[PDB]
Amino acid sequence: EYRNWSKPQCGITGFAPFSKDNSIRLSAGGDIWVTREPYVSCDPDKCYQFALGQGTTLNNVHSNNTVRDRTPYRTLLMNELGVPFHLGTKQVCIAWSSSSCHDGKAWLHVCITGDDKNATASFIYNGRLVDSVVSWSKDILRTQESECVCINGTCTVVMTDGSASGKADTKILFIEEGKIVHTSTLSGSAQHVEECSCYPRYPGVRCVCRDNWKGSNRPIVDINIKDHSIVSSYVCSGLVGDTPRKNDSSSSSHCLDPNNEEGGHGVKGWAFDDGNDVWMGRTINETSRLGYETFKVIEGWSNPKSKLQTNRQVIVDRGDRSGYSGIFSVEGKSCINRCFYVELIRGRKEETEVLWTSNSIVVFCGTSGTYGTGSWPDGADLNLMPI
Amino acid sequence: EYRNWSKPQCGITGFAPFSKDNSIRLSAGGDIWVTREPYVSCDPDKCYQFALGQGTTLNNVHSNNTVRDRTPYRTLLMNELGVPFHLGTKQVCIAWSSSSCHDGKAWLHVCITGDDKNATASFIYNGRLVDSVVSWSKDILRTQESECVCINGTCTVVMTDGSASGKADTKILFIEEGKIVHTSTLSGSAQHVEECSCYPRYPGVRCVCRDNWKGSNRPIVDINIKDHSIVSSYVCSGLVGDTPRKNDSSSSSHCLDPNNEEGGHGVKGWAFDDGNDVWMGRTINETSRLGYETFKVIEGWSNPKSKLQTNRQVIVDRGDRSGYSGIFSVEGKSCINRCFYVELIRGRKEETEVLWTSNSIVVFCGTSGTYGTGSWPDGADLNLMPI
Amino acid sequence: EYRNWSKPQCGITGFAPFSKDNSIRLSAGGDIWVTREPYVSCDPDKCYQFALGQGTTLNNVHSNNTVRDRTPYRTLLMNELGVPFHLGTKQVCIAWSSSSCHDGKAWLHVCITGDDKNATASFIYNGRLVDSVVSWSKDILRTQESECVCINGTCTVVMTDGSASGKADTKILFIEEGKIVHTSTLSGSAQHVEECSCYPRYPGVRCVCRDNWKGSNRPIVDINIKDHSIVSSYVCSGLVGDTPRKNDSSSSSHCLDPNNEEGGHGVKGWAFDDGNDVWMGRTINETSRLGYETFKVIEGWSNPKSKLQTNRQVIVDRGDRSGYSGIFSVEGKSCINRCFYVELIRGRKEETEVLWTSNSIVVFCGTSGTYGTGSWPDGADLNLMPI
Amino acid sequence: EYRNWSKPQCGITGFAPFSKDNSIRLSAGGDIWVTREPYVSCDPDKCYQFALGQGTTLNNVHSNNTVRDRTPYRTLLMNELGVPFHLGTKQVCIAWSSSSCHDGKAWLHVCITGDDKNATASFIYNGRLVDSVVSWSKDILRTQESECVCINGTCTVVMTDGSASGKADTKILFIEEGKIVHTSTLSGSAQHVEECSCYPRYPGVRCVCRDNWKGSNRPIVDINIKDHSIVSSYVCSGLVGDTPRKNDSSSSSHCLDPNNEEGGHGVKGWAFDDGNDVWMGRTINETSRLGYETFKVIEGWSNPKSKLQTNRQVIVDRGDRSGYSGIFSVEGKSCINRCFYVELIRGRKEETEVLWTSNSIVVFCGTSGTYGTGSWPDGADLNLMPI
Ligand SMILES: *[C@@H]1O[C@H](CO)[C@@H](O[C@@H]2O[C@H](CO)[C@@H](O[C@@H]3O[C@H](CO[C@H]4O[C@H](CO)[C@@H](O)[C@H](O[C@H]5O[C@H](CO)[C@@H](O)[C@H](O)[C@@H]5O)[C@@H]4O)[C@@H](O)[C@H](O[C@H]4O[C@H](CO)[C@@H](O)[C@H](O)[C@@H]4O[C@H]4O[C@H](CO)[C@@H](O)[C@H](O)[C@@H]4O)[C@@H]3O)[C@H](O)[C@H]2NC(C)=O)[C@H](O)[C@H]1NC(C)=O
Ligand SMILES: *[C@@H]1O[C@H](CO)[C@@H](O[C@@H]2O[C@H](CO)[C@@H](O[C@@H]3O[C@H](CO[C@H]4O[C@H](CO)[C@@H](O)[C@H](O[C@H]5O[C@H](CO)[C@@H](O)[C@H](O)[C@@H]5O)[C@@H]4O)[C@@H](O)[C@H](O[C@H]4O[C@H](CO)[C@@H](O)[C@H](O)[C@@H]4O[C@H]4O[C@H](CO)[C@@H](O)[C@H](O)[C@@H]4O)[C@@H]3O)[C@H](O)[C@H]2NC(C)=O)[C@H](O)[C@H]1NC(C)=O
Ligand SMILES: *[C@@H]1O[C@H](CO)[C@@H](O[C@@H]2O[C@H](CO)[C@@H](O[C@@H]3O[C@H](CO[C@H]4O[C@H](CO)[C@@H](O)[C@H](O[C@H]5O[C@H](CO)[C@@H](O)[C@H](O)[C@@H]5O)[C@@H]4O)[C@@H](O)[C@H](O[C@H]4O[C@H](CO)[C@@H](O)[C@H](O)[C@@H]4O[C@H]4O[C@H](CO)[C@@H](O)[C@H](O)[C@@H]4O)[C@@H]3O)[C@H](O)[C@H]2NC(C)=O)[C@H](O)[C@H]1NC(C)=O
Ligand SMILES: *[C@@H]1O[C@H](CO)[C@@H](O[C@@H]2O[C@H](CO)[C@@H](O[C@@H]3O[C@H](CO[C@H]4O[C@H](CO)[C@@H](O)[C@H](O[C@H]5O[C@H](CO)[C@@H](O)[C@H](O)[C@@H]5O)[C@@H]4O)[C@@H](O)[C@H](O[C@H]4O[C@H](CO)[C@@H](O)[C@H](O)[C@@H]4O[C@H]4O[C@H](CO)[C@@H](O)[C@H](O)[C@@H]4O)[C@@H]3O)[C@H](O)[C@H]2NC(C)=O)[C@H](O)[C@H]1NC(C)=O
Ligand SMILES: *[C@@H]1O[C@H](CO)[C@@H](O[C@@H]2O[C@H](CO)[C@@H](O)[C@H](O)[C@H]2NC(C)=O)[C@H](O)[C@H]1NC(C)=O
Ligand SMILES: *[C@@H]1O[C@H](CO)[C@@H](O[C@@H]2O[C@H](CO)[C@@H](O)[C@H](O)[C@H]2NC(C)=O)[C@H](O)[C@H]1NC(C)=O
Ligand SMILES: *[C@@H]1O[C@H](CO)[C@@H](O[C@@H]2O[C@H](CO)[C@@H](O)[C@H](O)[C@H]2NC(C)=O)[C@H](O)[C@H]1NC(C)=O
Ligand SMILES: *[C@@H]1O[C@H](CO)[C@@H](O[C@@H]2O[C@H](CO)[C@@H](O)[C@H](O)[C@H]2NC(C)=O)[C@H](O)[C@H]1NC(C)=O
Ligand SMILES: *[C@@H]1O[C@H](CO)[C@@H](O)[C@H](O)[C@H]1NC(C)=O
Ligand SMILES: *[C@@H]1O[C@H](CO)[C@@H](O)[C@H](O)[C@H]1NC(C)=O
Ligand SMILES: *[C@@H]1O[C@H](CO)[C@@H](O)[C@H](O)[C@H]1NC(C)=O
Ligand SMILES: [Ca+2]
Ligand SMILES: [Ca+2]
Ligand SMILES: [Ca+2]
Ligand SMILES: [Ca+2]
Repeated sequence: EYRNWSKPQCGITGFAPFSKDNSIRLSAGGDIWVTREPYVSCDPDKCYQFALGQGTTLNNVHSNNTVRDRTPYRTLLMNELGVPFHLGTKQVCIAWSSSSCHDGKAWLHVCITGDDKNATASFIYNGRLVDSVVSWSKDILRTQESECVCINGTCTVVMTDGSASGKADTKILFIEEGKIVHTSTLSGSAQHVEECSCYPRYPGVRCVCRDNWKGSNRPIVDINIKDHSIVSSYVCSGLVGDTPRKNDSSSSSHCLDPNNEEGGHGVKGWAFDDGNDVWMGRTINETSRLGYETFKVIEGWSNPKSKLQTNRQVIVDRGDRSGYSGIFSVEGKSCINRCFYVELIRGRKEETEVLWTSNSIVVFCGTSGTYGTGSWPDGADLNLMPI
Repeated sequence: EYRNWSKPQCGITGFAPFSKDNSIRLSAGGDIWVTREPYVSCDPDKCYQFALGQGTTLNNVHSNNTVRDRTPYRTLLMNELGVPFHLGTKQVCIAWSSSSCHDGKAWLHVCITGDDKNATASFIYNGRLVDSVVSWSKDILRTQESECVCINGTCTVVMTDGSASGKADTKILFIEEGKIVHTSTLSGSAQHVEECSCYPRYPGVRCVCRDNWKGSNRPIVDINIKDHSIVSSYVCSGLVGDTPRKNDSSSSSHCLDPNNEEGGHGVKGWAFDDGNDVWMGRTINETSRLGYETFKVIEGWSNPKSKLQTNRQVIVDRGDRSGYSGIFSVEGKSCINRCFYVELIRGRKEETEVLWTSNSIVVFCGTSGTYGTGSWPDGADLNLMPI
Repeated sequence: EYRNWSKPQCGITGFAPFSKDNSIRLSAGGDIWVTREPYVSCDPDKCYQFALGQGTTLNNVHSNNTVRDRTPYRTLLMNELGVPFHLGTKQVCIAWSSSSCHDGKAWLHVCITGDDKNATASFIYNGRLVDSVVSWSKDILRTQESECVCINGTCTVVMTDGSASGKADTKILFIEEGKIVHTSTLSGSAQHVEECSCYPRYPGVRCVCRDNWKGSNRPIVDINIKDHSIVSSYVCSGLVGDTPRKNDSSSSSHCLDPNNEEGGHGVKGWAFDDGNDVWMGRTINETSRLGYETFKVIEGWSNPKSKLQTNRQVIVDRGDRSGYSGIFSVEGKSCINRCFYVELIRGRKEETEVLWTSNSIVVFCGTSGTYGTGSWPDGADLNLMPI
Repeated sequence: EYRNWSKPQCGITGFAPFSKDNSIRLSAGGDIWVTREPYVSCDPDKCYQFALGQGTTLNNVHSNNTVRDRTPYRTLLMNELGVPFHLGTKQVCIAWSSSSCHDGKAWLHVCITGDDKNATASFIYNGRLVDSVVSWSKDILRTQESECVCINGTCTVVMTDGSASGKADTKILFIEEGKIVHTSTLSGSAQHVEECSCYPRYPGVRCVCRDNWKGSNRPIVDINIKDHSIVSSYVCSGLVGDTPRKNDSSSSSHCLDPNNEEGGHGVKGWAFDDGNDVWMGRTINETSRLGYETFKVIEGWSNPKSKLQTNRQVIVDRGDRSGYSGIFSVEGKSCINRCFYVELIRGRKEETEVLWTSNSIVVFCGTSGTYGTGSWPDGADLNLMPI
């Protein structure tokens, strides 16, 4: 019954289109939730889309000023992958920061809400609140904003608390059926860890996070489910996946330290290793969240100084808006597949023709077959949309 | 198969956020039922939200004059906890007063509708009408407006018939698979019992009710599911839970009689005992349904005169609107958890910029862990909402 | 697995409120189907509501001229009892005349559509067309517009083909798993048989129909499931149940023939026997479909002269609009319960304030307990409703 | 658990009405997806309707110029047959060309999206992306736009890549649990094959496709599942089924070569054999997609030159708009039934009073019983609908 993820990783030549919600285009006519920070997590049968709602729909007076990150009205929305967030969507918890797990038996939802300086993380398993923890650093308590990983019934979630531009207290929480059985402080050379994209790498869990303080390379967290040991490093690929960053010719990376190159900010992204190579996704624009591309870097997991990429796919065209991206793993007949979602942010603080901020999602899954090219942007025309 | 509730009560240090519907905020764009008197009740798998609809949506001509409590068009709406009352919501019965039960096998709905002087209580178990009873006092027959409790197949419901300002005929009905197998009149020191927040306290059921006549101290009712024996008293804490009430310094309780302190009105509320202590919720405002706080009174269940607060939590900010609150119990892996919901009333008779009266809910569940602070109001701005 | 209906009839002292959809009231804000001729049928777990949609919602340009009975766009809508016919409602077949069956294993739908003089009846069982029959009299082929009855896997449906103002070819069709295994021409003294309300009277099926030709007393069709025998008579009760009819002073019934009293025209209605007594429902208004009452006539199933009324209930107030009414049976724990629905027609012809014709439904179920009084009309204000 | 379709073909005397969508009529009030190229597939329990959405609803600013066939926002929508494509509809994949299969265990969705010259076909089985293939001719890679057929766990899909007017590369793909196990190049005497309407003809699969280059007669692809052999021919029927075509008096067929009679364009249609006879459907207009008729041709499957017709049914009236039509097979108790759908296109490039292009569907199933006449058009009044 419990998921162990003991199958090997599927061979990947690239990624094929999997799902698209068209949320903003459907919002022009119809009642669609205002969302941001989405992710995808699958039970053994089907996949689900999650998002942090803003307590309002897009064609709504309350969609004004929905660029704010933390409000009391934010809830975690949960639909089947493909079903857009309409008025029949279930909100499973109060959360302006979220992470969701299926251990093979039931869903685990990790939900953070409340005051910025005194925040509660609620742990809801099988529809019941099982445990809760208060912010330890008395700062903005935040979690992965993506799917977490359960192996043998033990789910791991990464939680950060403290300064976003300085030393912060990151904890790895071990949850069994909604109950916190252990809490390990982050160890290793990753100095700043935030919004980890975690995937099962049996016998443990590997997380690729964002360094929001001093690195454009992505921190790596390796979690051993049995021993509970934590080790930290950075993605060694010379092509860094964080935005902002330097250009490919000028960007540099380090196997153990942040590269100190346009690292003061960041975006949620993902990466996974295929032997010594790394499969990564990032925004095409080096400074803004415009476009999205995925590629494989040869020896990009074991060698800094490697800027040799291949199998590049354009997910979102460079002229179109992207946002958070994360990984999620789907068990196959014989192997574990790696899939990723891209959040397509539209609205305020970058497009001022509307008063709201919302997102769409495009989902791609790894394939061992062949694929073509294309681009799958949000596609809404905000000049004609209600304000 | 039949829920017994024989597990002990979970150790509670407070309550963690559980659910929020944002009903009024979603009403501004989208078709949402006009509801009042909500409550939460869970089958052994997931929790459900209930409310008494007004036969209309909010952006509707029929949402005017919806402050009225008893209309022929009121129905009991039932969704999964989290799903807002959209047009796909199932109205399970006709009722302007309702109570719902799950005994572990099927749902029991107690639904009261009809003429105020001659009302019918229909008992629907497993989707069928199994029994019905007429008013005995030929006055407004009313029930809990919250979850009832079923132990070993037998569900107990408190029903009141008579004046809200003088002796009323309160009966406890024992229902097995929808059939009324016993009816016992209320006996004990509580003289006005209405809208009882009942919870399982094995081997019995304990209800904390509203005295609309002479009390600010909430009445208590204890049912022996075995001897169909009913005992009545009041809550002993010197910090009373009813609204209106006196200051915290000037208030008193007797917990064998009403305190005769500003007791000429009331609001549905909850309290449960933790040894000699009492966990209780109330409005922060002593005169109006503004704000909501929960706290634990030291020896507040046994010592009239205890006013020692601890573990206070602000659920709704004092400036924000609250309403009915009630308790519901969720079975855990080793203990029984106590959770509560707060109805957030918005609209007429207190906010005259709209013509409708409706509510959202916020749900909190007892936690043995830690939590922070916050406030989770309705959040809808009625100045911009359709009138 | 197959339903036999072998239990006796539950002792009925009257009827208690069961369900109310508030369709027209919710139509003012929200997308609700335009329907007419509804009915209720239940599978061994839930009750479903059916209606003949007009291919449009109420707030729609196509709701104009929805007073037409037979259009190519009419489909049979099927929702759970309580869920209003919103946009997510499933239309199970094309039909402007319908009847639905659950034999304990799967749903049977008898759907009539096509030309008025060459109508086609489709038989859909378990989601599949199993059989089809053409109109045999080349006039409006019609069926019960209510639930049909299956015993031991054999469902029986009453179909009429011919004129509404004279003799018509009424046939009784025996259907097994969607397949017509036998077709019996109507036999007996009933001269015009239409829109039968059938209930299981084990070992057979009893149908109370309307005479649209020469009688205000309701015809009876007795169907033997074992022998496929058909027997026809009239409800003997001197208080006739059809509309139009004579006043209670001048009503007469023959118990074998139509009474020749305002018998032209009619409304779909219901009746069932309780020993020698009859439980029947009818419009309060003798000439119009205004109001609804249910009562019991003492010795009304055997004595053509009995006018002794008792146990009268007002379902819809005298000034409010009723419509079609029909019976459906629910298997209880020890007996078979009889329930009835009343269609609440609103709109064109009678109410010229709107351009559409639609309906709401109110459902009552038999009870052995006590009950009060009340009135549950449609309750929509058509002066403010969109036209 | 795997569907073998081993039962004989049902004796068919004609077709009976099964399902109607009314999508465009419901679009006037209510949020309904803009769709085109629909089809029907059934699992062992019930039937589902599929359509290629345009990423927008009809009463939407993005509904403008929805006449384009390939956009990044097009997705495959999936509801149960009878549920209109409302906002709760699940889009199961990104596709502007699609084909869907149920093999008895799980759904297989074949979805093509991306650039015109480098389109990607994604193979999604049981909710997971299993395989993927790129365009082989670097042109518009397209598939059946109807249900594919699975036998003994092996599903077969016909894929065309290349010129729409000229020789193109057609491949038959054998898919097992989402994985492409074999790929067969089209062989036989058919020169242009597109949008095949395939049905199980045990022990193989037979497809009736459209010749878009040189023929108004329809090509036939016979697929042997046992040994993956492909043979091709045309339909001998002197009454050809493609639109445009010549009139009945001047048409002809060869069933080894295209008839070279107004074969420059085409429409997706269906045919199946009844011994030596053929049941086919086509537009009543020989040059436009107006009306729809079905009939049987005596010796039409084995004799070019036959023009003898029987059992003609008008599905859509001659002056009403039709579109794509395809076949789907339903397993009965003892026989395999052949059913078909007709797409009712409304909107741009033929009706200029609206800016959108969308469709409704009507479904008919084969019957061994009797049936009447009728016409079941889309029925929306576009002069009154929003742009
Ligand atoms: C139909 O779809 C398929 C799949 O989507 C497309 O095929 C894919 O095409 C992409 C290129 O469009 C292949 O990407 C790989 O690109 C590597 C470099 O990427 C470039 O883009 C990034 C953008 O950020 C730039 O930074 C890079 O530029 C910098 O670095 C390069 C280094 O060379 C410098 O040249 C630049 O000046 C910049 O400084 C690039 O612009 C590329 O290196 C990679 O590798 C091929 O070439 C190397 C070296 O020559 C070979 O060693 C290697 O084996 C590859 O060549 C093989 O494969 C190709 C394709 O089969 C054959 O033609 C060769 O003969 C040889 O066998 C590669 O180009 C991606 O790999 C490829 N995917 C697949 C699955 O093949 C099709 O284009 C598309 N067709 C259409 C639209 O018509
Ligand atoms: C981050 O989150 C946590 C969790 O939410 C928060 O910690 C909680 O803080 C509240 C403070 O409200 C603690 O609640 C308890 O409040 C009791 C008094 O309630 C007061 O408010 C109501 C309305 O405002 C008034 O009616 C009462 O006033 C009456 O009585 C006071 C008496 O002082 C009079 O001043 C008034 O005039 C009225 O007559 C109160 O004002 C309070 O009594 C209770 O107990 C603490 O204080 C007493 C008395 O000194 C101590 O005996 C007792 O031990 C408690 O003090 C602490 O003791 C130890 C210290 O190590 C620890 O056990 C705790 O720290 C404990 O607080 C108490 O104040 C609630 O208990 C607490 N929840 C926890 C820790 O679980 C944090 O505030 C929040 N932080 C930030 C940064 O926002
Ligand atoms: C609280 O709710 C309960 C439950 O809903 C209500 O009680 C029910 O009340 C109704 C009406 O009072 C009872 O229905 C029966 O009505 C029969 C006549 O119906 C009348 O309405 C129809 C339509 O308008 C008219 O056509 C009739 O008029 C014609 O007939 C009468 C006589 O038949 C003529 O006088 C007229 O000129 C017309 O020709 C009526 O207006 C009624 O006959 C029936 O019988 C009771 O009364 C007769 C005469 O006394 C007795 O012989 C018979 O045995 C019945 O008496 C019973 O009831 C009393 C108490 O009710 C007991 O003490 C006796 O033991 C005996 O059981 C009856 O009136 C319906 O029966 C009743 N249901 C119950 C009790 O379950 C309450 O009224 C309501 N109270 C409120 C609103 O406060
Ligand atoms: C109630 O519903 C039922 C069922 O839906 C309807 O019955 C069906 O009616 C249709 C139409 O009559 C029957 O279809 C058959 O049509 C054949 C060809 O149809 C014609 O239309 C097409 C297109 O419009 C034309 O192409 C045809 O060819 C003509 O035009 C070309 C031009 O190039 C000329 O060259 C031709 O010469 C034609 O002029 C036709 O106009 C038709 O061939 C077929 O034939 C019957 O009659 C022939 C000759 O008389 C017999 O050989 C053959 O066996 C058929 O006879 C049987 O059926 C009739 C009718 O049932 C019986 O009377 C006979 O006893 C015998 O059983 C035929 O007409 C369709 O078969 C029929 N479906 C049934 C019965 O299941 C009812 O009409 C409808 N009733 C209403 C509206 O009241
Ligand atoms: C990456 O994105 C930024 C836009 O986000 C582009 O820079 C802008 O260029 C336009 C003119 O084309 C100016 O009006 C804006 O002020 C610029 N900056 C911003 C932050 O808006 C930039 O050209 C893009 N290209 C790359 C590859 O850096
Ligand atoms: C709480 O309520 C009591 C009783 O109403 C208040 O006591 C009154 O206080 C005022 C001003 O101090 C005096 O003039 C009155 O004589 C007091 N008695 C009465 C019966 O009114 C007390 O002030 C209130 N305190 C708070 C915390 O608001
Ligand atoms: C409890 O709530 C009432 C409102 O229901 C408060 O009364 C208001 O007080 C404010 C500020 O003093 C005035 O501006 C309003 O006009 C008052 N409203 C009315 C009519 O009462 C009351 O002050 C609150 N009490 C406490 C202790 O906060
Ligand atoms: C069917 O098609 C044929 C051929 O297209 C038509 O025959 C032509 O009719 C026109 C008059 O309209 C003549 O001028 C041509 O010479 C004819 N051509 C042939 C091939 O003879 C025929 O009229 C059409 N018939 C129907 C019933 O539409
Ligand atoms: C109550 O029911 C539970 C079912 O989980 C059972 O384990 C327990 O032993 C029962 N206790 C009593 C008092 O019957
Ligand atoms: C129903 O089935 C039983 C056998 O299961 C049989 O004895 C009985 O006669 C059947 N009833 C009818 C009415 O056909
Ligand atoms: C096809 O499936 C049915 C049901 O499983 C089975 O009875 C039949 O033998 C099968 N035929 C073949 C060819 O396997
Ligand atoms: Ca950074
Ligand atoms: Ca009181
Ligand atoms: Ca009549
Ligand atoms: Ca052609």
